[PDB]
Order: sequence, then C-alpha cells, then structure tokens
Amino acid sequence: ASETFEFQAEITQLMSLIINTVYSNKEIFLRELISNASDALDKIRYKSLSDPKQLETEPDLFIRITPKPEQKVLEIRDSGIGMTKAELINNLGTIAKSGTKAFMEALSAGADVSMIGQFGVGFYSLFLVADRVQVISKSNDDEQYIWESNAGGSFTVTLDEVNERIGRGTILRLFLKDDQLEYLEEKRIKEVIKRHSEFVAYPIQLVVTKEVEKEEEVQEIEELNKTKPLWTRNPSDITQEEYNAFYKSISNDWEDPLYVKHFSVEGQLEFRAILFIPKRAPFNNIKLYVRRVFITDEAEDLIPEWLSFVKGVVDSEDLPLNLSREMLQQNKIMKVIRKNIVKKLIEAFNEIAEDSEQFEKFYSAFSKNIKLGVHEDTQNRAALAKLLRYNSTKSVDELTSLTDYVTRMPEHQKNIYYITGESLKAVEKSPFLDALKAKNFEVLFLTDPIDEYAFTQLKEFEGKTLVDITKDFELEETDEEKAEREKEIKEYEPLTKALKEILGDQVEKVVVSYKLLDAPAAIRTGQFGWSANMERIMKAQAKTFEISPKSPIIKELKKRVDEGGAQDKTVKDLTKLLYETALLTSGFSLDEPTSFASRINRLISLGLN
Amino acid sequence: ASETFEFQAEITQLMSLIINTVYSNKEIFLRELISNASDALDKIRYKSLSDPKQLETEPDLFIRITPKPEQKVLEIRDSGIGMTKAELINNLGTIAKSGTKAFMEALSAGADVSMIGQFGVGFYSLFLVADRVQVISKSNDDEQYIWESNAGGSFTVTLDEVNERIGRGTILRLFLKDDQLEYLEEKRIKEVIKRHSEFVAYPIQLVVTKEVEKEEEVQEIEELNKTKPLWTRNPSDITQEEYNAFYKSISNDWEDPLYVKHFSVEGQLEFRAILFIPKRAPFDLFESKKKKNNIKLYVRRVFITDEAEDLIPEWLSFVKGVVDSEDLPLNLSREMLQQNKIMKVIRKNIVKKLIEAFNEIAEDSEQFEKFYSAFSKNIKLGVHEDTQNRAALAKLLRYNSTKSVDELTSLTDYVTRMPEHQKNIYYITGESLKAVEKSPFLDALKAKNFEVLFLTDPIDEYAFTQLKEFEGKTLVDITKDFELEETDEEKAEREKEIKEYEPLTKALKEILGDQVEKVVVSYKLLDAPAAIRTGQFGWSANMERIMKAQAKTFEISPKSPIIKELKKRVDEGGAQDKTVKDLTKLLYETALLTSGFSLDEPTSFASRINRLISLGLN
Amino acid sequence: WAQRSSTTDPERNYVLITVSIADCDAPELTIKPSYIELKAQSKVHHYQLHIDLYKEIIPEKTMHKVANGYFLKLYKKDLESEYWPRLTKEKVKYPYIKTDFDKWVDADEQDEVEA
Amino acid sequence: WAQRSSTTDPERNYVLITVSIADCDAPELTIKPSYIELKAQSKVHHYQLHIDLYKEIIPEKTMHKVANGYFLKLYKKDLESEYWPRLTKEKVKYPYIKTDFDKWVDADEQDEVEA
Ligand SMILES: Nc1ncnc2c1ncn2[C@@H]1O[C@H](COP(=O)(O)OP(=O)(O)OP(=O)(O)O)[C@@H](O)[C@H]1O
Ligand SMILES: Nc1ncnc2c1ncn2[C@@H]1O[C@H](COP(=O)(O)OP(=O)(O)OP(=O)(O)O)[C@@H](O)[C@H]1O
Repeated sequence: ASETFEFQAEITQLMSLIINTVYSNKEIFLRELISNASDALDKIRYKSLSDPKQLETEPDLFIRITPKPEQKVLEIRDSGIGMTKAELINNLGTIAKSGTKAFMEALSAGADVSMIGQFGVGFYSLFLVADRVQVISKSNDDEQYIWESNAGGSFTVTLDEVNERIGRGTILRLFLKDDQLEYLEEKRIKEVIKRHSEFVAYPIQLVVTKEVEKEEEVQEIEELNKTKPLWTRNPSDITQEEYNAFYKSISNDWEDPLYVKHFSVEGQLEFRAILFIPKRAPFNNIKLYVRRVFITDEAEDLIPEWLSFVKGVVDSEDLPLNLSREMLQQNKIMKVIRKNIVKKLIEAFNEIAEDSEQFEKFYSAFSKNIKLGVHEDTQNRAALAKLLRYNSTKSVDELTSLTDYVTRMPEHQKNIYYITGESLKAVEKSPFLDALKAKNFEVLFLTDPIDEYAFTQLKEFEGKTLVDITKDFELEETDEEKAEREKEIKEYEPLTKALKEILGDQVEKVVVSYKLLDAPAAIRTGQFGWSANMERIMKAQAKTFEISPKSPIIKELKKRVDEGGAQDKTVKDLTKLLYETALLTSGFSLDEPTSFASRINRLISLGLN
Repeated sequence: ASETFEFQAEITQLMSLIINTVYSNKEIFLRELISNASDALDKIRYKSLSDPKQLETEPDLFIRITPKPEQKVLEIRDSGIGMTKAELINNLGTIAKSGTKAFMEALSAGADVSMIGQFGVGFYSLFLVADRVQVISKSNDDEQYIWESNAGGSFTVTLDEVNERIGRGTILRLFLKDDQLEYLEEKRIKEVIKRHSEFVAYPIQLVVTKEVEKEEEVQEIEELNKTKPLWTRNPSDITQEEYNAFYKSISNDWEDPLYVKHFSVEGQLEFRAILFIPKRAPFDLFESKKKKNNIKLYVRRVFITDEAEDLIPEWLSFVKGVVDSEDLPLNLSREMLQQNKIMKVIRKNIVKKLIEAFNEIAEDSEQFEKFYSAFSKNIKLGVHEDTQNRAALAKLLRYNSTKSVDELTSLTDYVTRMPEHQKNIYYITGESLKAVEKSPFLDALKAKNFEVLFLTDPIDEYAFTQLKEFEGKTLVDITKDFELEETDEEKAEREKEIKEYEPLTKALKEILGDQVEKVVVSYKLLDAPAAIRTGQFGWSANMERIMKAQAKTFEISPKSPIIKELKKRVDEGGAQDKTVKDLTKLLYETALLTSGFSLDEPTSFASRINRLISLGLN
Repeated sequence: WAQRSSTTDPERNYVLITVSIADCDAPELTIKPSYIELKAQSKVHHYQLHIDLYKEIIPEKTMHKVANGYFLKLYKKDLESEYWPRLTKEKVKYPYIKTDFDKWVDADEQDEVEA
Repeated sequence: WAQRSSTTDPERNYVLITVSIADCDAPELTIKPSYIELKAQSKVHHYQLHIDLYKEIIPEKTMHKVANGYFLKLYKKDLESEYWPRLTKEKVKYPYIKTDFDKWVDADEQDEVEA
C-alpha cells in the first residue's frame, strides 16, 4: 500500500549552499555575470538570422560595467535579449530552468553555439559580493520589469514606472557587502575581466568617470583591444605580427616568439590550441579556456615538466564538464590533450630542425629541455633522439646531430662512440683517446653533465650501441705484431704482476697493450662497466691499468725490475705516482687529492736542487 | 504596484547537478553514507544520557557493510537512531533539512558533537554509483518504513510488511550502475573505508562470505581494530607502545618512531595533531616534489585531504603525521578547506611545535646522532630555505673539528671555545673527512691557536651561505682572512720580508699571465709549498667545483724549501725561462687541485709530471 | 515536441548512449540498421529523437533500458579496432549531442588496465 | 523556540557577528555591557539567542543591521592589541557558535598590506 512523494529541496539553505560553500576566490561573480550576459547577446544575435527587426531596438551588441560608488552600486549593462516578466520569474528558480533550453533544441541547419553555460546557478553567485540585487530587464517582447532580491526565499517583480528606459537587454545593479567595495575600483575590474572574461565575443565596455575640477570627464573605455581570440580564425588568416602580437599580450613578454604552432584536434575531444616557443629562457603557461571563458591554467597535466617553457593556450567547445567552473574533473581528458600537445609540439621542433641557424638559436636556448625530455620519456626517446646536437673529432667548430654520425661510420662498425667530461677543450686535443682517433672512427664531445644523464637511457640507438671508456679488440691486425704480442708482452710479464702489487687492491689486471704509443700510461675502466667519466658524473651528483711499452719512461721499469722488485726505497714515490697521473688522464676524480700533490713537489727534490 | 514570488529551484536538474557535476573520484558515496551513519549512532548515543531505555532496542552501536552480488546490491546496516515516516519524508528533501537541527539547538551542559555533516546533500551522492536506492529504517518512534527512489523527481514510502525486521536504525540498499560492481569487491570496500572513514567513532563492520568447505560460513568482521584516533585522548593517557603502534598503522612502517609529538592548538583555529620523527630515512629521495604527502588531514573525524606543501615545508617532508579540527575550516563539498589562510597558520604551528621536538631530541647523547645520521640533510636544507628559524635551526647543526676529530660538535659549543680576542667563526669545506683533516692546507691556523670545522657534505656550504651572521659571529674560510697584531714581531717584518719576495711577486704573476689577480707570499701557511685562495666575497673553489659540477689569488709559503730556490733563480732567470717553463705553471697547477679544484686543463699537467722524471732519475 | 540531450562514447566493439529526462514513460524503440529513433514523453514534455549513425551498428545484439532521471542504450559496431570521429553522418555542430566524458576514453581502450 | 547559528572573529579593536536566517522580522535589540540577546522571528520559526561575552564590549559605539538571508552585528572592545580565545565566557563546546573564516584572520590583523 504505497504513497509517492515529490522531492522538494528548500531554498534558504540551497542558496547559502551555493554562495557560502566557500571558494576563497570570489571574484567569479563578475566572470559569471558577464558569461550570463554574453549568453544574452549571443541569443538575440542568432535570433536575427530569420528576423533582424528584433535588432532594431538596439543596433549595438555590447556589455557595459558602470561603477557607481556614491550609492555603492555596481551596474552591469547588456544589450542582449533580456527577459519578459515570465522569463524573469521562471528562469530565476535555481538550477532547473536555464538559458540552455534556448540551445537544447536549436538543432539549426547552421546551429552556432558561441554561448554555453548551464547548471543554472552562476547568477546567484552575485550574492557572494552583493547584499541585495537589482535586475532591470527589457525585452522587445514585454515592458521594463524590475526583479529584486536579497538572497532570501523570496523575490519581487514590478513594472518599472520611473527609472531611465533601455532599448533592449538587461542592467544588473549590485549593492555590495559593505566591504566588497574592492569591486568599485577601476584597476580591480580591469584585473578581473581582463583575465577571466578576456576573450569574449562581445565588447567589454567600462565607464570610468575621471577628474576635471579646477573652479568631471567620464570615459566609456576599455575596448582594449587586444582582446581578440587568435584561435577562432584560420591559420592562413594570420601570419607573424598577429601571432607574435598575441603572445606578447598573453605572456607580458617583450621579445618575439621564436616559433608558433596554431592547430586543432577534432573527433570527440574537439579543442583548438596556440603554442609558442619563446626567444629566450627565463630564470602556469597553457592557460585553458572552455567556450571562451577562462578555466584554469596549469603545468603537469597537459605539459610534461621538460616542455615547461612552451607558452600556449587551449580551448574546447565540448565542455570537458567541470564541477562548478574551475577544473574539468576528469583527468582522462587531461592525459589526451597532453599526448597531442606533445606529438604536435614535437613535429614543431622537427620543423625548426629543417634550418641552419634558427635551430642553433633554439638549441642554445633549450639544449637542456630536449635532453631532459630524452631522460624522462620513452616513446619519444627516439623521436627526440634525432634532435640532439654535439661536437665531434670530425667537426670541431661545427654542430652535429646523430643521423649524420650514422652515415659517417663504415659497415665494419656497429657501435656509436662518445666520451664526456669537464669542458670542450678539457678532452678535445687530449691524447686520452688518440688511439681511437688514429683508429679511424669518431667520438663526440658531451660537455654538459645532463647529456650523460640522458645517454644512459639509450644503450640502443637505431640498433647502434653507445660506448665510451672502455675495452676494445680487432682481428689480425697486420699479423706481424699480433705475432709478437704474446712474446713481447711476456717481456713485461715479470713487470706485469710487480706493478699490480705496489698498488695492491684497486685494479683488476695490469696490462701493457699497444693500443697506445708514447703517452706513458692509461686507465681503461673494464668493459660492461660504467665509464671513468660516467662514474665521475653518476657519482658527481648523488678497472684496468694499461701501460705503453715503447714509452721511454716505461723501459726504465723493466731495467729496475731486476734492480728492485717486491719492495722499494726510491721507487715508492713513483710507482703509485704515475698510476695516479694516468688516473686523472682517464677522466677521473680527485680521489686522494692531497697525497698526489705532495709527490709532485717531492719529485722536484733530486732533479733540480 | 509590486508582486512577491517564492524561489522554487527544481529537482530533476538539481540532482543531476549534485551527482553529475563530475568528481572523477566517485568512491565518496561510501564515505558519505558512513558519515551519515556515524551521524545516526552519534545521535542515539547522546540521546541516552537522560533516557537509556532508548538503547534497549539494540544494545550495540555499529555499522555493517553487506555485499550481495547475487542481486547486485550493496547493503549498509547501521544501528543508529533511524527515521520515522515523517523523518524520512521531511529530511530527504535536498540541502535544507539536515540532521544538524538536532545539533543546531543542542546547547547542552556538556554538548558533545562527535557528529558533523551539513549541506544535507551527501546522501544523494549514492546515486553516483547506484541506479536505484532502497532505504529501510526503523526508529523506536515508529514502525519499519521503506523509502525508495531512482534519482527521479519522486520518492515512495511504504510500511515494510515482509522483509526481516531490525532492532533499531537503518539499512541502505544500493543497486549499483551495471558496471560499478567494483564496489561489491572485498578489497575495494576495504580500500575505500580503511582510507576515507578509518577513524570513525564506530566499529566498521563488514560481512564477507568466505568458505573452507570440502569439495558457507558468513563472518561479521573488521572490528579491525586500532582504528581508534589517538589524538582524542589525553597525552598522559598514552605512552610508548600506543603512540608507536599508531604510527605503524598510519604509515605501513616496520620500525619504531624515534620520537613523537602529540599536541593541540586552540583559540579560533582549534586543531589537534600527532607527528612522528621516524627511525630511518625512507630511503627514497627526495625533492622530486612528485611524491610527498604524509600529513593526512581530518575534519571532525572524517578524512579530508592529505598533503605536503601547504602545512609542511619541503624539508620537513619525512614527518609522518595527522591533523584534525572540529572547527570545520569549511570545505567546498568535502575535499579541501578552500581557505589557504587556514593552511598557513597550521603550518606555523606544525613547524614551531615540531622544532622544539628536535630541540628536545637534542637533549640526548646518542639518540640525537641516530636522528642526525637520518636527517643531517633535512635540517641543513631547512636552514637554507627558511629565515626566521634559521637561528633556531642553527644550534641544531653538528660537525667535526680540529679540536674534536672522532667526536660530534654543535656550534653553541664552538662559541664558548673561542677567546674574547676572536669574533669570527672559522670553517673549511671540501671533498672528504680526511681529504682536509691532517692536511697542512691550514696548519698556520691550527698552530694559530684557533679552531676549524669539517664540512664534508656539499649541502653544508649551501646553507652556511645564508649565515654570514651567527650570534654576531661571522663565518669564514678558504676565501680570505685577517687578524690583528699577532705578536707584533712578524707583523713587524711582514712588509720588509714579503718585500724580499717582491721582485719574485710580479715575476710569478707573469708566466701564468691572466688567471690570477695577485700573487702573494703570506705566512698563513708553513711548509706546504703553495696555495690557491679564491678571493673574498667570491664563491669557494670547492663551491665552484660543485655549482659548476652540476649546471682567485695565489699564495706562496716563503719558508718552503722549494720556494727559496725561486728567489735564487729570480736573479739567474726572470721574465722568460728554458728549464723553468715546465715548473712555473706546474706548481700553480699542483696548488690548484690542492685548493679543492677541478681538472682544469687535465692533459698538460700529467705530461709535466712524467717530464720531470727526466733529469732526476734517468 | 521537445528534444532530449545525448552522448557519444566509442570503445573497442561498441557505442553506448545516455539520453536525459526525468521519469519518462513509454520508451519508443526504434533500432534501424543505420538510424536511432525515440519518442518517449516524461511524467508533461513530449520528447522525440532521431539520429543517422556514422556506421553500421548491429540491431541484433543491443539492449535498451532505463536507469533513473536518463535513458540508456548500447550497440556493437561492424569492425575490429577502429574509432568514430562522431556519432552522426554529417557536420556536427549539433547542440544537443555532447560527449559523455564519464564513459569516454578511446586511444587507451583495453590499454588502461594497468598499474 | 529555535536557535540561530553564530560567528566569532576578533580583529584589532572589534568583534563582529553574523547570525543566520531568512527574511527575519522585528530584530530584538539587546546591547548588554557583557551580554547579547535577540528574539527575531523569520518570515514561521521563532528564534531567540543570548550570549555571555568574553570581555567588556562598548554598548555605546555599535551598529546592528540586516543584510539578507543573515543578521549582522559589530562592536569595539576595551583594550589595544589583544585577542579573544572565544566569544563566550565558558567551556566552548557550543554547537551553534562556529568561526566565520571569511572575516577571521588574527595574528596578522593590520599585518597584511604587502604582496
Ligand atoms: N544578461 C542576461 N540577460 C538575460 N537573461 C539572463 C542574463 N543573465 C542571466 N540570465 C538568466 O539566467 C538563466 C540561467 O543563468 P544562470 O547563470 O543562473 O545559469 P546559466 O547561466 O544557465 O549557467 P551558469 O550557471 O553556468 O551561468 C537564464 O535562463 C537567463 O534567463
Ligand atoms: N542513517 C540515517 N539514520 C537516520 N537518519 C538519517 C540517516 N542518514 C540520513 N539521515 C537524515 O537525513 C539527512 C542526512 O542526509 P544528508 O544528505 O542531509 O547528509 P547530511 O549528513 O545531513 O549532510 P551531508 O551528508 O551533506 O554532510 C539528515 O538530515 C538526517 O536527519
């Protein structure tokens, strides 16, 4: 035996919900009212396609702020469609009833929706800053009716008998909470609109009486100006001077954007986007708009860290939904827009790539951020790979990518060779790897530390391996010394282990290989093991000993092996000394940096004294 | 001629507003229902102070989840107060009407409010995951009435004729949207509750049919268990084993919290807080800013958000904690205060309070070093990134010294170790402990009857920067130094005796050309050949070595036996040279690395070394 | 003769559709091979809807039901791993067709079952 | 005989108070040296309120007005630079007295004039 009942939420409370539900960001009343006012003009404007007699009443489509401090009142004039008696009553019962119905059923053979805004609350948010409201509307469908409330449970409607008539539309009177007078301030209204409601379809008019009194000069202003949405027009319909002039306005910048990428995506997302690579780096960008109104701005949702610098802007009609007006809330949306703003933005580099110098202008700016992107990506790693530019022993005073290095190497090679360290010249003409220089291959120069912090994640570039320092072998080569290798190295075999002992446990094996000519000694970090330079960096931010036989200072060792082996007296300050010398030679750290210096001055003691 | 009218928002829409207004975080329905269920028990419980006959109907105060997949239904049993016919009708018209009125006017001579929750919407949020709802309530004020809706503009009320009776309270039947069956899952409900509604005043019961039958055995479970809110009880009423047992539950940790700081603040904020210094550092990173968020915040028992950088400055990261206020900072519908002025204040305290907590751990021999081996960094980090607490934080630093090697030392000890004849604190830094320790770098400061610290960590110098005034005392070294008369005996000869090396001074400045600024021969050294002091008001050589790593003045010892040779050869060779080419630069380069310096020009140096084995031993 | 609002949402093998009105009665079933039609009135506003599909559905394996206060519908496509740029077969400046971001994902259809 | 909800908020020299009901008529003024009282009914629920102050106000320089749908009140203290830990003079487990964080600040009263 049932009994159905009708939901009946109650107002007093529901209001105080909307208004007082906090939002320590209460400037939105303006945004919301404007939006609600755009909505209105947008309505009459469309209504003229088939009947432009409707427009006669007021030929202009605009909104006009009018601060009247004298009675502490904020007027918002609009020449939109305005409401009839019933259109006030009906449409001003919360949430339900919205100027959406008006577009819900449009279905038109053109069907243009410059205007969006539902929920049907945004109006009430005026009470956030207004104690009482005064709505005066005139639609060329009824007379001038006045709708007045005080956020109560009730509202009043009266025919305006005395009070200046208006052609068509609505005027909003705000009587601000006795402190909210911040909103009668010129700068403040400019601050608010010219940041929340900048890119509206309508002129954003603001009266501002100035001061002329010597014994007032009003000015209808801020058609400024310097508003217009550069993503609403066809790319072709813009060139430089228009894209860059935009950038400057949206990013308080002084220099010209190095590049720019207008574009859209469609399907079921449907969003447009302009994005700029700036001329210089500095020491939150891609401001996001839905249907012309500012939503949020952000970094790490749309744009990965390393693309930071990219100043931009996005816009969708297909309102990602938003809990009452400040973020999508569905970060699956987020992820997608990210993919694109990357894929699209990458080809944009790939475009700037097709250039001699304007790339190096970009590469002097964002060498880092690209390298950074290599490290922190995966999918685009390879896409990003080609975009790197280093030096080489083949091209010193000259930039080089990697797609050039691949073509420079013969078929007899399969691994890309690179070294890194302190500086450009702190490796350049350094006989560290002279027996790779004279080994008919090629090595890069990675002065930045970040470089190696990326190269890490690339031990497979186009099948090619990345390798530095090091271990190597080759066939025969000229089966002549080859032939003596075992026999001649065996000459230094009573010297081999002897040298392995006075240094004890740090090395693994002490070899005397001909992969060197006259430079005394070398320290090749073992194969399948991090480079000495790699170490110097992987350690900076947190082993095998080679001897040149034909070196004049090493033949002395073979003689003294007989004149002193296991221990020594004069060859104590020497045995370790050269080991420590060849250490720094192999791009190495100041490991034990005080004992070495002391040997140096200690071996000025016998020679010149 | 006016005409007043009555606002009349309309429902169909207003609902779809609440539910569909997004919140890509739709688990809250549960949180909200439980909250609404706590609210209920909280209500009857208090109602028993003056009449505990009301409790007879059901002696237990609890809530019981009961997933029934077979008909795709999520039941929420509660033994709270339950509603009468009219209490369903009335209180289920949106927003207005809330079980708040019940507490709005309490005013009581004790007046306890375990229970908060207004807005009067939270209920409707069930439709986020439920297609149709089934409310069955029984209050010991009426019979068993059934209230049923489908998020429509309408709801039905009927007297429950057949369907198991209940003692007192309410049961909620959720018929989930044909995919939301994620919520019939054991693990999921455990995930949700035991994370959103963990610290309720009531047992959080959950049926989970699970069988051990040989090929059903229900089990009223999860009274589990140290749910309980350790901030609601007096500090004195807790010691170790209770604080630490809490820590372990709220931070899935295995070791005991080194320390703990319970406390509150009152006035117009009114919030309580427990905070723990853990035994060990994670060990993860960190300043990725990607990870941190340990201090979980609750208002009136319910979980709100958890965060880092609003309450807790970066460097205090590690401090696992928890905050709670009754004085509900307000919140747009239940996920953050929204008024970050609040935030700032709680931050001040959670710092001030948390600082003294170190200052307490400070009063200790070894349990401090156990803490100092853990967070040496984070303190130092705090020195750099603060200002106000800089000094408060200053005292908390512990280094080595030439006075105490195998021994910790603060700074408030160094101030008392220095005579009145000194006004500046002296410190050096570099590679390692021993890579400076017995190093005659500053032996003529050691034997100058003062004291120098040892700053092995790079971060150290990255803080000391911001402290050129510690208790009036200046911080110094590598850089540049001066002192008064010192024994006005070799003050007296300084000008005369340095002038001995003045024809040697400029000569040495030339073969090295333009890198140095001035080549001086100062007695701030004894027998170590040469030194490279980076000029004052300029970054350290070691500082450089690092500020550069990730992206000048030349001192000579006069009494050095290898330098007296220079004065002789000045006469036997000046402006140019033949044999003293591989030498002039060589020692400059030697004394370079000596002054914590980079391998600047690292190939030419090595070549000099082996090139000066050529005449001596050949 | 009013118009309810609607909802695109491709996945792997299907498209689903959320209408929108309170307590609608007599749901008008019309499962045309390439078309969809419904004339359900709400408990008065009479709602009617017709839409030309973008591709060929399967009028065979499709379920229509009502949830609460919106009508839901669902159908399998005629392919394997493709993705509709719209629901209709025209110029979509359709006011009342909007995307259901709740169910919408694409690009990561069966590729979001991941830790 | 219902009870309206309320609002603490010290600043430099004053305390202000926000009540809460719709369209209340006949606001019952009571400016006791240490007490506040109001019996205003709303357009029916009859609301009454009394509170013992924490300190001595100034019944002399105080304005009471109505805003909309809440009653507002305001008064100067008897000191220079001090700060009330409550509004009443008792054990504040008062359900209906809650803080107005909108106007609340303290600690930084005249101490927020920068950027
Ligand atoms: N400038 C205006 N001219 C005419 N009518 C207006 C104006 N501003 C608001 N309205 C009225 O407000 C109603 C709904 O607006 P409201 O702001 O309350 O919600 P909304 O604008 O539909 O959506 P939102 O809540 O997102 O703004 C419309 O139906 C319309 O009658
Ligand atoms: N389990 C319950 N037992 C008895 N009464 C209940 C129960 N749940 C809700 N109510 C009644 O219905 C309302 C609770 O649902 P509501 O949506 O208002 O949530 P609320 O907790 O009141 O406020 P919110 O949940 O928005 O913080 C209260 O007014 C209360 O009187």
